[PDB]
Amino acid sequence: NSISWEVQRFDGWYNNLMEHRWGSKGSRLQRLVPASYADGV
Amino acid sequence: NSISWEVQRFDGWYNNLMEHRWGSKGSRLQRLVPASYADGVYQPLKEPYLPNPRHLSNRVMRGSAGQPSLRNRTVLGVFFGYHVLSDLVSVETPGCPAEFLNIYIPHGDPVFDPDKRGNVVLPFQRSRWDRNTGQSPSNPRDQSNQVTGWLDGSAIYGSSHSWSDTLRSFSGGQLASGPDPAFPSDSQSSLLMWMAPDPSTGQGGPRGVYAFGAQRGNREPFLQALGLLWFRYHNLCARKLAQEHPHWGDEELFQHARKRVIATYQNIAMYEWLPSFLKQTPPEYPGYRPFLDPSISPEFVVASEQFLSTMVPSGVYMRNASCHFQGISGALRVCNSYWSREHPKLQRAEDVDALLLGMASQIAEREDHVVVEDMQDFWPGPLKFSRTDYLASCLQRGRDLGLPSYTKAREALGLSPISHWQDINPALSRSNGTVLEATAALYNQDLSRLELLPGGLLESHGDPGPLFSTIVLDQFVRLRDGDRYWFENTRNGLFSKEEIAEIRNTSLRDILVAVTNVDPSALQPNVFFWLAGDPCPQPSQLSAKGLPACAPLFIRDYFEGSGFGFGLTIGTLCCFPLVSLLSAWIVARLRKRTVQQFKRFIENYRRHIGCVAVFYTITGALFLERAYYYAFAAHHSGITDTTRVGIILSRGTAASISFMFSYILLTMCRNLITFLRETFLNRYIPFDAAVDFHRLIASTAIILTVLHSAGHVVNVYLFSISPLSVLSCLFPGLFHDDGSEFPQKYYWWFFQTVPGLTGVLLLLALAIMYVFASHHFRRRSFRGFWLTHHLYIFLYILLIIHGSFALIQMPRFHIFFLVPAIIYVGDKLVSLSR
Amino acid sequence: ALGHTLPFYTGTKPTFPMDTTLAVIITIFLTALVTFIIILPGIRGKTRLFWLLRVVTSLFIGAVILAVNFSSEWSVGHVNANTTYKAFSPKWVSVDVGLQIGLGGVNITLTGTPVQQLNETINYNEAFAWRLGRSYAEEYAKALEKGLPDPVLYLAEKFTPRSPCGLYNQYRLAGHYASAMLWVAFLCWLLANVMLSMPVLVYGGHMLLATGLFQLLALFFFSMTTSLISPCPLRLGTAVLHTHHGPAFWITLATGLLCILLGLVMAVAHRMQ
Amino acid sequence: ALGHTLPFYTGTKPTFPMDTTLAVIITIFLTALVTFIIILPGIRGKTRLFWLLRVVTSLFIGAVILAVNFSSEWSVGHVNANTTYKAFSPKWVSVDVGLQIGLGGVNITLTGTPVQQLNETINYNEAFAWRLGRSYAEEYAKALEKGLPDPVLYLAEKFTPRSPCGLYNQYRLAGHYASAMLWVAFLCWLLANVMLSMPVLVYGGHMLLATGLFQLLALFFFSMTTSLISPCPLRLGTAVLHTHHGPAFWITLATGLLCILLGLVMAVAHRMQ
Ligand SMILES: *[C@@H]1O[C@H](CO)[C@@H](O[C@@H]2O[C@H](CO)[C@@H](O[C@@H]3O[C@H](CO[C@H]4O[C@H](CO[C@H]5O[C@H](CO)[C@@H](O)[C@H](O)[C@@H]5O[C@H]5O[C@H](CO)[C@@H](O)[C@H](O)[C@@H]5O)[C@@H](O)[C@H](O[C@H]5O[C@H](CO)[C@@H](O)[C@H](O)[C@@H]5O[C@H]5O[C@H](CO)[C@@H](O)[C@H](O)[C@@H]5O)[C@@H]4O)[C@@H](O)[C@H](O[C@H]4O[C@H](CO)[C@@H](O)[C@H](O)[C@@H]4O[C@H]4O[C@H](CO)[C@@H](O)[C@H](O)[C@@H]4O[C@H]4O[C@H](CO)[C@@H](O)[C@H](O)[C@@H]4O)[C@@H]3O)[C@H](O)[C@H]2NC(C)=O)[C@H](O)[C@H]1NC(C)=O
Ligand SMILES: *[C@@H]1O[C@H](CO)[C@@H](O[C@@H]2O[C@H](CO)[C@@H](O[C@@H]3O[C@H](CO[C@H]4O[C@H](CO[C@H]5O[C@H](CO)[C@@H](O)[C@H](O)[C@@H]5O[C@H]5O[C@H](CO)[C@@H](O)[C@H](O)[C@@H]5O)[C@@H](O)[C@H](O[C@H]5O[C@H](CO)[C@@H](O)[C@H](O)[C@@H]5O[C@H]5O[C@H](CO)[C@@H](O)[C@H](O)[C@@H]5O)[C@@H]4O)[C@@H](O)[C@H](O[C@H]4O[C@H](CO)[C@@H](O)[C@H](O)[C@@H]4O[C@H]4O[C@H](CO)[C@@H](O)[C@H](O)[C@@H]4O[C@H]4O[C@H](CO)[C@@H](O)[C@H](O)[C@@H]4O)[C@@H]3O)[C@H](O)[C@H]2NC(C)=O)[C@H](O)[C@H]1NC(C)=O
Ligand code: HEC
Ligand code: HEC
Ligand SMILES: CCCCCCCCCCCC(=O)OC[C@H](COP(=O)(O)OCC[N+](C)(C)C)OC(=O)CCCCCCCCCCC
Ligand SMILES: CCCCCCCCCCCC(=O)OC[C@H](COP(=O)([O-])O)OC(=O)CCCCCCCCCCC
Ligand SMILES: *[C@@H]1O[C@H](CO)[C@@H](O)[C@H](O)[C@H]1NC(C)=O
Ligand SMILES: *[C@@H]1O[C@H](CO)[C@@H](O)[C@H](O)[C@H]1NC(C)=O
Ligand SMILES: *[C@@H]1O[C@H](CO)[C@@H](O)[C@H](O)[C@H]1NC(C)=O
Ligand SMILES: *[C@@H]1O[C@H](CO)[C@@H](O)[C@H](O)[C@H]1NC(C)=O
Ligand SMILES: *[C@@H]1O[C@H](CO)[C@@H](O)[C@H](O)[C@H]1NC(C)=O
Ligand SMILES: *[C@@H]1O[C@H](CO)[C@@H](O)[C@H](O)[C@H]1NC(C)=O
Ligand SMILES: *[C@@H]1O[C@H](CO)[C@@H](O)[C@H](O)[C@H]1NC(C)=O
Repeated sequence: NSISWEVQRFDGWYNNLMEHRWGSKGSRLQRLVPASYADGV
Repeated sequence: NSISWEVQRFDGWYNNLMEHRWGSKGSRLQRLVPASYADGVYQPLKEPYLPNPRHLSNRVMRGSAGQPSLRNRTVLGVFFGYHVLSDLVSVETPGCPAEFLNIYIPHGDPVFDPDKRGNVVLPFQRSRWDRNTGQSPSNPRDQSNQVTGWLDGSAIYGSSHSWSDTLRSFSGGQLASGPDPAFPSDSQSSLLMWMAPDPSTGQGGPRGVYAFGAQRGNREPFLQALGLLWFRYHNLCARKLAQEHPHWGDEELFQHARKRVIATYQNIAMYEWLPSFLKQTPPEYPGYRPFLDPSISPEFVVASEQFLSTMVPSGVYMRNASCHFQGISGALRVCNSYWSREHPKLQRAEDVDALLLGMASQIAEREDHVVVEDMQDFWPGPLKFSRTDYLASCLQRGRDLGLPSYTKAREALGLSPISHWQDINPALSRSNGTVLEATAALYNQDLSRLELLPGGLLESHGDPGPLFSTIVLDQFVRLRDGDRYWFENTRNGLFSKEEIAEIRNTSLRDILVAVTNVDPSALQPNVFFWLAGDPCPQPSQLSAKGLPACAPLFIRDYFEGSGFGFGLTIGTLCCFPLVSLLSAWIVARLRKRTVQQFKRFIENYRRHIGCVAVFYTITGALFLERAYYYAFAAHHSGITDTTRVGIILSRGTAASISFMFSYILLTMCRNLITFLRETFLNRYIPFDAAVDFHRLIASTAIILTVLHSAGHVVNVYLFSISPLSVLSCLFPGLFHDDGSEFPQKYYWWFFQTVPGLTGVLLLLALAIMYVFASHHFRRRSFRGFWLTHHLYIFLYILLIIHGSFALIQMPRFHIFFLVPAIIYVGDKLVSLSR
Repeated sequence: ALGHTLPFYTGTKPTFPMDTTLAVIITIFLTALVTFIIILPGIRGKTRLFWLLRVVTSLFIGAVILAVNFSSEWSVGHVNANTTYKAFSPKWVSVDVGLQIGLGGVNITLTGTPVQQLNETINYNEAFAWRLGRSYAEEYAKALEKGLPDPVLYLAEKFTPRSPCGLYNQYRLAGHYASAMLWVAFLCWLLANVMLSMPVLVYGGHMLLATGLFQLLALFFFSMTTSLISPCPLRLGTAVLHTHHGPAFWITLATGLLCILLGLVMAVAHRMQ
Repeated sequence: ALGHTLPFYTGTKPTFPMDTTLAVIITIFLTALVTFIIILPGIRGKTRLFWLLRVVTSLFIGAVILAVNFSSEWSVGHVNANTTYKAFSPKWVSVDVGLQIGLGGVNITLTGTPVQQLNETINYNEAFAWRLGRSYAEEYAKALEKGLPDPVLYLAEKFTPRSPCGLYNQYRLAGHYASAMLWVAFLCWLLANVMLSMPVLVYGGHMLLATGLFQLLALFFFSMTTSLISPCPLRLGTAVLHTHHGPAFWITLATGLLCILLGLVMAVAHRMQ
């Protein structure tokens, strides 16, 4: 028809060729410094 | 103690804070262009669509060997590059299930088909892949990397901790040595190294196969020399620390020498080899980028490793410490040195020093499409031939990995488009012009089909070329900036500011002078090039003239001398009844010295018909269930690719006789029968015919064990002519795939396995128990029948042992056997008090 | 055999044509029918028809009660649409999308109008189960990791737990209780055949009524879902997907009314004569 | 109860002190012993000791045959070392590492010398099983994803399939056949107690010998492993780990010799008087 591109998914999957789960909904938050908890976990 | 940093893991895990699995061993190869398979998932492009590999290797990549390099690169650089790539990527291990992508030799090839026949197929096996990627089109198949993708010295120490443990001596902080302290120890011989045979002699023992960190480090003496260099250098560093810190243990010395060796290796591999391979200096270190993805791409395996073959020479020199070349002609032929075991020229330490120096002062081959014959004709073959074609097996591996085309890869990387064939290489088109025409004719003038390897070689004139340089440089930049343990990342605590400078000012000549105690004036400052003033020039450019010829081809036959013994074993197993019959004969000889009638029959034996029908339908249901599973539902384990009719016929009858032999005791539960004889069940089941039913279940369960034994006689034959890389996939824990491909003999399956050896005893027990319990001998001697008929105890014992040692499936006979055995032994105990 | 190539058996590996748990039932009851046909010539000439009908209908009812339970054609839908196919491709395919909602799961079928369109073979048939021993969310996450075509995942997530259209809880509970009623009806059929063999006319004719009433109760339980999937949109491009009552619904209705009729006939014929 | 805070039950959740599949056996056989002690005053005064011993030893043997099977103390090792602890930390801990190799798996224990060292609690006890229904490789990969301390993973991968030290196949086969022999010995113990209740002296005294011989056969099967883990290094920093025969080995030896002695005594006392 008139849709001459690849329509973007709503849940963010398959946006990256190698890491399919990057940016998807329900995915981890990736921290910059190791976690500072009371017991380490 | 003295270890004030976080020691680096051997398998590459936990190098990144966020993605723990990046760089680890056994991880995916992450591609740059979406996979181009035949169906979109896992199926390679093939010969009707793309040209024939062996026919393509003869038209472009073929020529003489006296072609000097443009940049005067030396052979030491080529094989140092091979060593670095063994550190980074390894994708040559075949994977399960066994899949083949064979190479059909065209009719009349003067090498692999001299006596002109039709079908001279060279086997070729697809490599290992990731088990979460091969099913659906929006996630095509991804192969897995057998080593750690980091540049972490995973070729000196191993890609796991248990591997590195088998390399250490645990005394002095050193790696284990042999009788000569200048060579590793070849003691471990079972699951460490690659035991591939020597193609020129057939030797295949583990004697002379040194232990390195790379599983295939003994491929050539010239790749062995680099491993010996980096082994001696560790043993040299860990011996100077023990002189400065005499109170350190063994783990401190090892972990302090390993750190320095890895850092020196990284410095050289990044700032001295790469600027020579690409002729482009990489950009300076910006700092650790925790978010850069450092994964290895499948296109990097072609841009780096498969390209280096255009530079490998035909012979390699050996040199004195002061410009003397006659082996310390005296060159080593490369085709006669693959997987060499104990080379009579490389047995001392001075000899390996001479090899390294001669490689340092010898200019490599020109960087172009041509490849010497020692690789495209005489490469060590992994299956059935002992020789293969390296280029034809590199084209078949690109198709197996799902690599993009040349014009498609040249677009995803942002390079200018290309329209004609005379634009791949204008200089090549002006000088020769007869190679591009042959390639066009092979591809039917379809430039959009030219694949990655033939395109990147035609594009290379003096250097890797525009497409290969881009892939290589980007890959190495991502490996440096994405690694936490890079020796320049000042926030890992490995080195101080002065040690980083002292490492950044080290070269490969410094290491060749440390290990090989020669004056530094015997080498050139940059041993990756030989320029017009450096010491000890070549005698002459080394073509393939004067060198000894390559050892010819021979085909390996696994079932060579097993013809007579196989016939004897089968004939003996078929003569088991004919010896028990003779024993019974002599035992007896010595013991002496209209339709209305049809419906009448039906109405008489309604109950018999019903009972027999139920029994046989249950046995048929069991047979059909197993046959269904092995015919329609077991493809993930490629066992029906080896034996299809055999495994179905032998695994259906197994499940049916597991029932016939278990429920044959309910016909001899005498007290239970005599109690149920007077019950409402008597209207349905004729209990008067309970022995005639015994002889029916018994004489119909032997016709199935004959089919079982025959099916496994066929299987054992097909298991003794299949390669070891197939059996390793079929029966793990019983076979392991090392280099030497040879299966176990036929008599190993029959007399040195649990099922095979209990099966023969079961056949003998049945051959006696059935011949003596026959109406011709039971009527003539009851004592013989009564004594031999007690073999059912031995029979059920053997049947419980037989199914154990789960080879194809977990045992099930005890499930069939619990209930009837309990009923029978209870009825037997009841008949003991009375 | 003969080993001269690699692999030894070079051939396409087959696939089973139909559903397995239905072929098993058909073969079992055909085997029983063949056995009784073999026994038939051994019965008196008069009662041949009286035995043939009494065994054929009993077996047919027992087989339907068991095949309808494992069937997945209670509510079915079908449409022909042009949809996207996969990721990293701007290409569209022309397919025949379908839904098949059973009692403990749903089967989704994507099949091209030509099966070979993009150098691929589009003949999918995927199953996501919500039985008491399964988890729909883990199955959907696993079918999202392994990348199925786009419309399959769309229809598969319409039934996922905690979706704006609350189909999961309703279909799960209704399927659970309909399956329980069907198992009770099967037990009543077994007891009817037992208490009919030994001479008990009243109790057999009264267990047939239960065999029918529990099938009708299963219909009542499953019919509490049609008022829920009607407003939720199932648009696939330019085509809408409407689901109606499948064959298993009407088959259960027919055999339930048959069992009820037989029970009433037996009771009446036991009273007067 | 009382809900005035959040959560309602604010307290530390407990952990079971010992192994569960051993406490079950101990409680079962203590219950049986208590029952027979309750019945005891209802027996004649003379045969009180003859019943007490005959039931206590029979129960003890039956309990040992069953507890040794599920035990994990066939070959055990122990050492005190300073090792690394976790990733992204250059800190070392002082622990008590130990190995406990059973018949169908291995238990690895890391325990600090002070349990609280790095603001953590180091009291691990991890199990990796290689039974016929399990996969060691998947368990090791799952224990590598979830990040256990460094020495635990080292010792856990020493036993992994396809390691330079081939312990997997040997320990797997030896454990499989030793467990089979122990099950056969348990069956023989059951039959000995049955054929001793009803008066059969010969057959009871002959089943006790089998109960002993199958325990000794289990010892023979498992003792084919000690010649394999001896050369493979288990270095943990500055300390080496040596494994020897655990308590389950000697317990099986003792009860096997006891059963054999009882069988021989019964046979002899049946022959002469
Ligand atoms: C509802 O629904 C349900 C569901 O479905 C159903 O049920 C079902 O049914 C049926 C019957 O009919 C069935 O199913 C089926 O089956 C079949 C068989 O299976 C078997 O086989 C397989 C295969 O394999 C192979 O291949 C692969 C790839 O793919 C690989 O990887 C492997 O390795 C192999 O290979 C081999 O072979 C080949 C040949 O073939 C060769 O070539 C090579 O070389 C080699 O040799 C397998 O896979 C399987 O296995 C599996 O499973 C098992 C069991 O389960 C397991 O154990 C294993 O392990 C495996 O698993 C895995 O996976 C999974 C997933 O899948 C997961 O889960 C796990 O975990 C793992 O991972 C067996 O053995 C098959 O075939 C089929 O399939 C199909 O279909 C489906 C759906 O439809 C889908 O999904 C898939 O994918 C497929 O599809 C495809 O294909 C087709 C053809 O066939 C086509 O047509 C389509 O379209 C597609 O296509 C696509 O793709 C392709 C590729 O793939 C391409 O080519 C194209 O182009 C496109 O793209 C099925 O599955 C059964 O029985 C049942 N069940 C179940 C569960 O399934 C029911 O019925 C319903 N209902 C109603 C009422 O209706
Ligand atoms: C041999 O060996 C074997 C093995 O071990 C054995 O067996 C065993 O035994 C025992 C007895 O004694 C046992 O075990 C044990 O158990 C226990 C309990 O459990 C339970 O609980 C848990 C907990 O949870 C919690 O927490 C978590 C965290 O952690 C979270 O997440 C959750 O959520 C929760 O939370 C909650 O709570 C808390 C409190 O507590 C609070 O706070 C909060 O808030 C909340 O509320 C859990 O987890 C569990 O669960 C699980 O499991 C189940 C079953 O299995 C399942 O179902 C589920 O799901 C889960 O699972 C998961 O996970 C897993 C893993 O784990 C996987 O597999 C899956 O898949 C999933 O994912 C339950 O419920 C426990 O606790 C324990 O643990 C411990 O231990 C171990 C070993 O040792 C380890 O591993 C762990 O980790 C732990 O440890 C830790 O802790 C401790 C304390 O407790 C300490 O001491 C240590 O040291 C450590 O620590 C560390 O960490 C921590 C944290 O975590 C920190 O704090 C510190 O600092 C450090 O860092 C155990 O497990 C049982 O019974 C048995 N079995 C088994 C299987 O296990 C035997 O016995 C042997 N043998 C001989 C002869 O000896
Ligand atoms: C799987 C074992 C098994 C096979 C095979 C087997 N039998 Fe037997 N048979 C038994 C057992 C068990 C008994 C019971 C012996 C007893 O306890 O007295 C028995 C008893 C008999 C008896 C004794 C009947 C009596 O007077 O009590 C006859 C006759 C007999 N078998 C004939 C046969 C014949 C004929 C065959 C086949 C050619 C056959 N058996 C095969 C297990 C077997
Ligand atoms: C008396 C019957 C019998 C005879 C004779 C017999 N087998 Fe078997 N065999 C079985 C049964 C039953 C099984 C399946 C046991 C189970 O599933 O627990 C079996 C299974 C096997 C298995 C698979 C075992 C596994 O690990 O799953 C092999 C291999 C085998 N037999 C080989 C042979 C060979 C070779 C012979 C002789 C040439 C032979 N058998 C003769 C009954 C027999
Ligand atoms: C109680 C009164 C009778 C009850 C009978 C019905 C109970 C339910 C049956 C479940 C069976 C099943 O499901 O079989 C499953 C297996 C294979 O499984 P799969 O396809 O991989 O699994 C997925 C299951 N799907 C498809 C539903 C998702 O198929 C088979 O074995 C077929 C083998 C043929 C059996 C032969 C019997 C024929 C009679 C003998 C003629 C001489
Ligand atoms: C799928 C295959 C289709 C089969 C269709 C045709 C089946 C043909 C069966 C033939 C029956 C028959 O001719 O009878 C021969 C013998 C004779 O018994 P007898 O009364 O002469 O002692 O009787 C027997 O052989 C006995 C068999 C049944 C006996 C069942 C006895 C139960 C025993 C005790 C079990 C606990
Ligand atoms: C060079 O070789 C000659 C003879 O081959 C030998 O005498 C001389 O010692 C060698 N030079 C060195 C530095 O070893
Ligand atoms: C490396 O160190 C030496 C030692 O002093 C120094 O002379 C030289 O300039 C440094 N840099 C080089 C060799 O590039
Ligand atoms: C390369 O080597 C040759 C001799 O092998 C020499 O004549 C030439 O000068 C060298 N190249 C350069 C740039 O000096
Ligand atoms: C799919 O596209 C074709 C091409 O025009 C069109 O004829 C057809 O109607 C489309 N399908 C649907 C469901 O609209
Ligand atoms: C895909 O199919 C089209 C049309 O059938 C054909 O032109 C094209 O070559 C095919 N592509 C491959 C990779 O087979
Ligand atoms: C651990 O470190 C302490 C600190 O010196 C030392 O005393 C102890 O011996 C070390 N442990 C071992 C096993 O060496
Ligand atoms: C950890 O323990 C040390 C010593 O007990 C203490 O000084 C420190 O504050 C603790 N850290 C945390 C985060 O509790």
